[PDB]
This record gives sequence, C-alpha cells and structure tokens, in this order.
Amino acid sequence: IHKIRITLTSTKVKQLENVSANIIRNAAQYNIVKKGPVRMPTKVLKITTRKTPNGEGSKTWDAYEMRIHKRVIDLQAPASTVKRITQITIEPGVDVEVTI
Amino acid sequence: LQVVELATTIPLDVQEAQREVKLFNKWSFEDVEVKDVSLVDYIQIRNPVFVSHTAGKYASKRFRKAQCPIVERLTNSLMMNGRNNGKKLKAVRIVKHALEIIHVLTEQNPIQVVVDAIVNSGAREDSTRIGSSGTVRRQAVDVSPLRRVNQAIALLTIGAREASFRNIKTIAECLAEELINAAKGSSTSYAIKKKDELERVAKSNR
Amino acid sequence: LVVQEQGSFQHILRLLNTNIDGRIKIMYALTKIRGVGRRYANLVCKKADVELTKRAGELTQEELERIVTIMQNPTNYKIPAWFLNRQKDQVDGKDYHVLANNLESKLRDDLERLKKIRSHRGIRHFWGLKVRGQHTKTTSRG
Amino acid sequence: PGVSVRDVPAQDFINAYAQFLQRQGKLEVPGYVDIVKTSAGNDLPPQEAETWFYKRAASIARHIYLRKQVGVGALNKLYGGAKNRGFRPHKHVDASGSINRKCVQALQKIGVLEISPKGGRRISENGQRDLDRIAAQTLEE
Amino acid sequence: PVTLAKVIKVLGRTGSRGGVTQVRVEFLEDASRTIVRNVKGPVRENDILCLMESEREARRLR
Amino acid sequence: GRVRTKTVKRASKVLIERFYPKLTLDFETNKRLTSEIAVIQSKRLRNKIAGYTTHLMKRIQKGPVRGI
Amino acid sequence: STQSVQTFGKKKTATAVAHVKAGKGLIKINGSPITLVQPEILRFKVYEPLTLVGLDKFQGIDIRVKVTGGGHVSQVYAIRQAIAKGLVAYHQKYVDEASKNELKKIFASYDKTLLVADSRRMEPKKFGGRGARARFQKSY
RNA sequence: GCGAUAACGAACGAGACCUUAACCUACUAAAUAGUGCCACUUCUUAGAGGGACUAUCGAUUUCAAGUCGAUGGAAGUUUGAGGCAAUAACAGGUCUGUGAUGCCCUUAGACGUUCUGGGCCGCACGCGCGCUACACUGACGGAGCCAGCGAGUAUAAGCCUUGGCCGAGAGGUCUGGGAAAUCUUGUGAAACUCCGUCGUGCUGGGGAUAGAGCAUUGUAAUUGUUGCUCUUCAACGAGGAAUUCCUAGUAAGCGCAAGUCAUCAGCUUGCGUUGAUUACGUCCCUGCCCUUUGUACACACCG
Ligand SMILES: [Mg+2]
Ligand SMILES: [Mg+2]
Ligand SMILES: [Mg+2]
Ligand SMILES: [Mg+2]
Ligand SMILES: [Mg+2]
Ligand SMILES: [Mg+2]
Ligand SMILES: [Mg+2]
Ligand SMILES: [Mg+2]
Ligand SMILES: [Mg+2]
Repeated sequence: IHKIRITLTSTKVKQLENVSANIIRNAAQYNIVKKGPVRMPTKVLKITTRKTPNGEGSKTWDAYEMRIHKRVIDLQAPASTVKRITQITIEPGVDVEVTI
Repeated sequence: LQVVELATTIPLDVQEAQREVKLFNKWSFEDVEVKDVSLVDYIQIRNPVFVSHTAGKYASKRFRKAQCPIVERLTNSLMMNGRNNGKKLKAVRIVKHALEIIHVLTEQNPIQVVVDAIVNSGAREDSTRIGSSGTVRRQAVDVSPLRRVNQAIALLTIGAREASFRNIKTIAECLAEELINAAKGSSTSYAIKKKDELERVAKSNR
Repeated sequence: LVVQEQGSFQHILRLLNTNIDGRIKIMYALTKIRGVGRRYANLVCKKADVELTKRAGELTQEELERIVTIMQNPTNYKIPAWFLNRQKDQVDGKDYHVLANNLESKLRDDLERLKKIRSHRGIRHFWGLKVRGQHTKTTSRG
Repeated sequence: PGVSVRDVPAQDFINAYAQFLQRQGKLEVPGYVDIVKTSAGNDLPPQEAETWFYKRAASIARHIYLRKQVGVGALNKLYGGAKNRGFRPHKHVDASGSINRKCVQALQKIGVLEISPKGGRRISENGQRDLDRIAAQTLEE
Repeated sequence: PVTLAKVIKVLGRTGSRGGVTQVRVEFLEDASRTIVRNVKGPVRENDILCLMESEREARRLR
Repeated sequence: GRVRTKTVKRASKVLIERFYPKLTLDFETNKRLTSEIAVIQSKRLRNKIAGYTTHLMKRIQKGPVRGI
Repeated sequence: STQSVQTFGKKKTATAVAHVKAGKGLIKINGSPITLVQPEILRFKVYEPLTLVGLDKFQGIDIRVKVTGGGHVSQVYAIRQAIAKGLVAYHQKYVDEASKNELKKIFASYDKTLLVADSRRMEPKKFGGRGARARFQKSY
C-alpha cells in the first residue's frame, strides 16, 4: 500500500477531464481506494496591453487570458501500479506530476 | 401582549414591536393622513417600516419611486454634495434625530409634520421654458403629483442643507426647523419662498 | 461641571514676546508662539502638569513660568531629542528647540550659511525659487 | 446562564475592563506613554493621556481572547488607519509596533497571555477566567 | 380656489425638448367639461393633479 | 426590445408547416419537440424558436395566420 | 442526529450560513447574541424576521448564523435572510406545510429580500473611464 | 421585423455566437474548502447539466410586428457586462517595437558600440488630464470592525514575507512558511458606527513653502528618490465666460491589488465597501445617417 498523489494541470479542460476520468477508471476496475478528482480553483492569468504598437489613437486595451485548471487525485496503491496507470493515461496537453 | 421568554433574551421595547410596526419603533403611521387628494397615491405611508433603510430597487421602472416610503425618499435626498454620497447610515441618523426634535416641538406626529411639509412645499404650476433655439420664452404648465412630491423633498433637503452650512446649528435641527416651518406654511422658510416664487412666475405666464 | 471665577481671567497674555489670546484652550493658545506646534504644546503642558481642560486665561503666573521654563529647557524635563526643532546644531552639535525670536534668526543664519558657501540650495534661495526639486515649469506662477 | 465576552457589548466592556485593570494597577505602563503617538498616521497623541494605555491593553486582551495566536504585526494592522497625506490621496498605515508589543508583553507577564505554538500569543488559562469574569460583572447593571 | 382634475387620457409628449406632456383631464366634481392641459412632470392616467386656473385649454408648445 | 429575428421567425414557421399535428400550445412540450425535430446549436436559440412557435400556434388557434 | 436544517442568505458579497437545530430560543451571530449586532441603527433589520411572526416560532429552534464576506450592511441583510430562510426550511421539513406557507406569506407581503436574495451585483469597470459608465473628461 | 409591394428568394454586417455575473439543499467528488459529530456537501471550488423563451393574464396596435401594466420567478431594461465585428476608405499614427522593410545618408576623428558627467525635471508665461481643500452631513482621540479582483523565490545576484526581539516612528535584527485554494492573508482596507474634545474663528478647516534631524533603495540621492520626527501655517471662505461624464448596485464618494518597479503612483488596468437625485422623453443645440432637391463640383467646397 502507498498513499500517492497525482497532480494534473492544463489550460484546456476537455483533455484534462478525459485524463482525470481515465485515471479514476483505472483506479476503479483495480480495487484501489481513491479520493478525487479535486478540481482546484482555476487561475486566470490576465494581461491587459495597449492595442497600439505606437502611442496614437483612442486608448483601447486588450485583455488576454490564460485559464489554468488543476486536479489532484489521491490513490492508495503501489507506486508501480500508479505509474503504469499514468503511462496508460498519458496526454501531450496535460502534464502529470506524481508525489509520494 | 405577553412577554415571550427566549434563550437569547430579547429587550422589552423591541418585543413590544410585535403588536405594531413603528418608525424607529417610536412613530406610528396609523394616525397620519395626507391633507391633499392629489398626492395620496404618491406619498407612501400605507406600509410601515422600522428603519428608513430598505435597500430596494425603486430605480428600475418609471413610477417605482411612489412605492418607496416618503421618509426613505427624504433620507435618500439628504446625502448630497459629494462628501455625503452613499452615507445613508448618517442620513438615517439625521432623520431619526430630526423626528425627535419635531416631536418635542409642536408635539405633533413627526411624520405627519413631514407629510404636511411635503404637500405644502411643491409648486402646483411651474413655468417651463419653450425657447425656440436660444430666445427666451416661458409657458406656464401644471406640475404632476410625482414631480410635486419629489420637488418638495428636494427643496426641503436643499433648504436644510444651506441653513446648516457654516452654521453652529446642526443638520438634524435645521431639517426639523425647515420641516416644521413648511408644515405650518410660514413664508420665512426656504422651499416656501421657492414655492411661492415658482407659482408666482407661473401665474405671470398664463 | 460649570464653575465661575472673578478677577482670575486674563484677557491678553504675553509669553515669549508673543500675544496670546486668553480664551483659547492652553494647548492651542501656545501654538501662537513661533516654534511651538500642537504636538509640542501638548507635551510641555503634560510635563508642566497643566491639565488641557483650561483656557489660556485660567492659568496662573506660576504655571505660565513653569511652562516657559520647560519650553526654554526641554531636554532637562525628559523630552526626547528627536522631538525637538533644531537637533545636532551646526556649530556646537547640541540638540536645541528654537522659539519666537531665535527661530527666524537661526533660519536666516542657515540661509546665509548656505549662500556664503554658494551651495545650489543657497543659490536658489537667493533667486527665490523652490529648492526641494519641485518642477517650476507650471506651478511657480505666484 | 454563563456570561461570556461574546455576550457583552464591546464598547462598554472595554470601558469597564480598562477601569478595572487600572484600579488593579499591576499592568506596567512604559515611560513614553505621555510622549508617543499611537501611529505614524496619527497627528496628535491620545486625548485620554492617563488611561489610553490601559484601555488599549484591555482592547488587545479582548481581541486576542476572541481569536487564536494573533501576532503584534496583525495588531499594528488592526489599529492602523488612514493617514492624512497632504495633497496625495489617503492610505492605510499601521500603528506603532512598540506600543502593541509592550502591551502584549505586559499582559503576558500579568498572566493574561502566553507565547502560542506556531507563533503568536494565545490567551492564558486565567486570561479566559478573568475576561469571562469581567464580562459577567459588566452587563448586570 | 384650486380645482382637482383626474387625468383620463395621456395625449402625448409635446414641447421642444419633450419635457412637457399633453394630457386629458376630467374634473372630480361635475364630471364633464373635459379639458386638454399641459403638465411638466411625469404623468400616468388617474392622477388627481390640481389646477390653479381652470378656464384655459392647451395647445402645442414651442 | 424583444423583436425576434428572421432566423427564429422562419424556423418557427417551418416547424408549423411541417409538424402542426404534433405541435401544441404548451411551451415545455414544444421545447422538447423541437429539440428532437431540429438540430439547434444552442439552448437559447432553441428556447427562442419554441417560444415563437408557441406564440404562432396560439395565434393559429384563434384564426388563420398569413403566410403559413 | 436531531431536527437540523442548514441554509444561507446573501447580499452583494456577504453570505451568512445558518444552522437551525432543535432546542431553546438561542439565536447567535458568530457565537454572539443577536441583541448586540452592529451597526446599532440597522438592528431592526434583523429584528424584523423576529417581530414580524412573533418570537414564539423560535421556542423550539435555535439559530446560529455565520456571516462572512461583503460589508457591514451587506452582512446585516445576509443575516436577516439566513434567519428567515432557516425558519422557513425548518417549518417546511419538520412542521406542516400550512404554517410554512403562512410564514412565507407574511414574509413576502412585507419584504421580498427576506426569502429571495437580491440579484444586483457590481457592474465591471470598462477602460477609458474610472467607472462602469463614467468616462475620463474629454477636452477639445 | 410587420406590412405595402416588379419583385422573388438569399449572403455579409446586426442578431445568433463566445467569455463573464446572478439561480440550482438536482448529479460528481474533495485533510490544499466548510460543517456536524469519523460522516456529509448547505455554504467553497469546478464539470456535466437544468433554467428564461417576454412565461401567463390584461390592455392598446394595421390585431401584425410590438409596446405598456401586473402575477409567478433568481433572473422579464437585448436578464447585467463585455470579446468578436461587414462593404469600401484615410496621404490618420507608428520605419524610436521589431534580425519588418525599399531607397537615401553615415561607416573609423563613426550618425556604429561603449565609458564619464550633465539633460530630458531646466522658468516672466498660455493650455489639458488630475490630486487635495475651503469645514460642524466636519476635524482630531480612543473603541467597534466588515470586502473582492490579484501577485509572490534557489546558489540566487535574491521574491511574498508571518512570528519573536529591539526602535517614538520610519526602520533594524534572528528564525520559519510559501514556487502557493496550503504561507503572506480572514490581505482585521478606507469610508463607515459608538463614546469624548473642538464651537463658526482662515479656528483644533487647509497643509503648500521652508529649516533642523533620523532611516530605507541604490555603485551613486547634490537639482531634497522615498519614508519618519519636530518646527514653519501660504493660497483657498464653494470658484467668471465657458465646459465634461453619467440612467441602477449606475453617479458619487471610499479604499485595495496588478502593470510599470533596486527605490518612487497624485497614473492607468481591474476589484470590491457605502450607495443616491432625476428621465425612462425629444429633435431645441451638437454630431452622424437617410429621402427629396440644385450643381458649371468628381483632386469632389480645403471644389
Ligand atoms: Mg449583449
Ligand atoms: Mg513599425
Ligand atoms: Mg551614458
Ligand atoms: Mg519628459
Ligand atoms: Mg483623462
Ligand atoms: Mg477575502
Ligand atoms: Mg504598484
Ligand atoms: Mg503613465
Ligand atoms: Mg447629380
């Protein structure tokens, strides 16, 4: 047995929730007790620039955004099982960090 | 009438409010009546309130102002001149003290005196301008009951404000003096000089 | 509570060659004396045990002399050095608090002490311009 | 019923505990209380020169009573106010650190406070006893 | 000697800036002699607005 | 204002011209029916379409409508 | 456990979570009695849900609210809403629905905000001005 | 859009759409959230959805598009706010954002690059965006004591910084936490409320100008970087002709954070606290659009 935390972070929620559900599924068919996924409050990285490359015209501003979505999953399973679950549910967009 | 014992003790005077809803738990609306048929529907005293602070939505539709309590419209109009905008608790404090002064003076019901000053302060004919692109022109027209009421409140609070500016006399008792004088029709008061001068110009234009 | 007196009130006071209105409260009456602000008068009154609830004319001569004594000798009455007007003096290095007539004398002496060495600040004092780096393009219009 | 600090109005509880703590007399008052300003944002010393330290210590004690291991920096933030910067807009500025730190040290050696674990200063075993006592003897009148 | 006249029909906005309204008033007593008059403030139907002088009709405002 | 556009007016009258027997005077039923009859990309447009189809049905039951 | 209902009232940002358990008429604000809620001049806003129906409705129930966020006034309105809704939810769950509808009738006939949270929120600020609609002064 | 109709049926733009706010005791879970006594998801977070479509009823209307009243509702002003945004066009602004660029100029005593010091701050003056005020709806003094949007580091070149201890303050020092729903931080913000002093006075309003001193950042503070202490106590007693912004959680106050940033915010970009007066109308001024009309204009009346 091993209390293992898996942290999932990404900008887009569709692949994040797909990876989250796939991990929960593999922690379900394997009779491994789980807590999650826990949807952390999304972070809005906001940048408000001036439209003008120069400084002429009406003062108009862009407001760019970068939403960051975070999920944490707690598993009670051996590290080999959890890591191979990670390789089962590996996705380019979503990054994964595993902590014991 | 029985006193209801709770685990969290409740004071006697506020337990007395179960019988009747009174302004500041001190002033009753029951024996108060508007001495003008034309402003009954625009002076709202039928629904009693405890404190002149309701935080209602009276600016959405056109005539929602007529449903706001008349005292709440007065305390809303008190908070003017920049430094007082948004200071409603201060305005309510001023109204609450003003009512007590209006009670100790002339002994009448303070909100009856308020109603009398409002019915007595609104000009019944105002001379609107009909100038054709710059030239001076005036025509005497009638004044709607809603504008008559809310101009009464505007003039009453403006007069109290100017009487309390740079004066040792406090705003609550300047409002009390302005309200009492307009209630009894004295021409010494502001908003009665203004009302007479307004209806005089309207008489000089028809 | 309200109390009455006869012959003790003094309509006009004269302290440190300054005329003091006798109907001003003592803490703010002393502020007429140049070099004495509200903060300083509050402390000289607390060091002289003169309760602030008294008008200027209420004070007796014994208290008035005890106050002018404290104002003229602040460090001797446990008044901190940092609280004083003129601390670490230029010539003798001791902490001072200048008063009515000494203030303009030592302010002048500071102006000439800067102009004699021809510092930039002394020069701008000579020219009558602002010395603390303020922009003078658009506000020095008086 | 058992009266507690939360069951009595703060303003007259503080007015009663300041009087009790002064007549009790064991609180040590630093020597600069007649000189100092409470905050750098203040412009004048307290008008109640003789009693302000006692009342402030009573307020600090009650405030710590209702919370858990509040530090002295938080007390500086609590008692700080808007500074009257001349032509620039107003700003919040903290109160003096020494006055609050001296108050909490005086209450800690008078028995009302102690160093709390993971920082701050908790209220003492007898601090609850005597604040709840003052609360009981405050609102019966 | 003021006379009270309930409004029974709101004719329309008149005047140069539209700040005055033509309205159709009916007297409370002697329910006849219906008159067209101008009013400054906002007006709904069934307003008991009083008239300082009665013997005058109203027309468009400039 | 609350003036419906042509994308809702013509889509509602195609519904009437195509499924009048299956329609009704109830918004909830019309709302469910047009969700299985038409491919509507957004819920807001579905509700607007069903609310005007309901209005048109309510007007048809009172007599003949012009254009449908 | 026991007959417990949990509710919340809201104003602009203030939110007050009320726990209503079966007991005596104990009514606390963050562990403090309601007779000393500040500001004092708005104390009758929270006295309204009490004196409108009569304190006898609170004999069998104790109400403890925890109000956080918002401001002083927004917290007062959140508290009075949490109290009124907690009383209604208790009547609806452990008393006949006739009384719950009676209470809702007096409450709605007196003030909509007793049961329905006011939906007004602050408009966002837009660039080109210091406020939502206000704009920087223009010069020609 | 209705409708009238030599037109009929369409496309772009508008609207739909997308982001955000308001409802959900209805799902899915949460020791990085909260609560009750391990349990649970009301509040908290966020994903899957539901919900509103002017819904129902009255009036008016070409009975049409609609509008105005009510009732229910979380929401009935396009439900609130934005993002995106057509056909052409302007000698609009930027080659001082670009290792984007054509050409011209210069290219070693350089117009390249770098170093030192100064300037961009310089002051008889005119103008624009603002910040403080002229007091009592107030100044101080204690006490009460409530937000939301956010940001935060490693062998650096030093981030957010609690807690203890010094220091009147500003600030200093020693440890620890936080690469963060975990710590700063419940950012205990300011207006605001209570209790006191002041008493219509250029006054305890106002805080310029200036003197002396103490610290911080930085290689460097002089032409005061900035903060703090004492002192100095100016105009200003509500502002001419003119002129700006604004319709509901809006205006006005009131602060807070982020950007710039070694230091410096009277500035912007947002956020929340308190919270109104008055319309809910018109073409009178102003700007723009459309129709008729005249034209010797078409580089289009700056003809
Ligand atoms: Mg929109
Ligand atoms: Mg370029
Ligand atoms: Mg250089
Ligand atoms: Mg420059
Ligand atoms: Mg500007
Ligand atoms: Mg918060
Ligand atoms: Mg900054
Ligand atoms: Mg700038
Ligand atoms: Mg032609």
